[PDB]
Amino acid sequence: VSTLIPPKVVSSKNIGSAPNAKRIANVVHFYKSLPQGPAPAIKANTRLARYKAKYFDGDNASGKPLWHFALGIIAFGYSMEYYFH
Amino acid sequence: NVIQDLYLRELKDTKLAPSTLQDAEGNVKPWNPPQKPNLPELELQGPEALKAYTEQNVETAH
Repeated sequence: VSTLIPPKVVSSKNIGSAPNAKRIANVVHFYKSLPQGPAPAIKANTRLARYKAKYFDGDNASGKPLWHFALGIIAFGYSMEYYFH
Repeated sequence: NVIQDLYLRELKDTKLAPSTLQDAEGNVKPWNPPQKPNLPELELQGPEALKAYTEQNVETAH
C-alpha cells in the first residue's frame, strides 16, 4: 500500500542534535573571528613602555625588573639616610 | 456360424440401449455465472487523507 509521508519531511533535525548548539555558537564566533588576538599588553609609555616590554611581557619573566624595582626604593631611603645623618 | 447368429441377433434386436440427455443434467454440475463484475473502491480518494497524514505524521527524518 501507499507509502507514508515522513521521509520527505525534515524540520527538526536542526534542534535534534547537539552540534546545532555548537553550530550557532561557532557561526558567530567564527565568521567574526580575527586571525590573531589584539595584545599581550603594551601600554606604560613614557620611556617605560620599553621597561614593560623588556621585562613584563610574555617574552620573559626574569629577575631584572625585580632588581630594578628594588633599587628604586633603595635609592629613596639611601639618599634620605644622608638626609637623616 | 454361431458368430453369424450372434452378430445378427445382437445387432438387430437392440443396437443401443435407451439414454436421455435430460436425466444427465441432474447428475452433472451446472454452469453458474460469477457474481458481480466488481469495481475496486477508490483507495485513499482525495486530500482528506493527505491533510490528515501531513498533520498525523509531521514526523521528521533523522
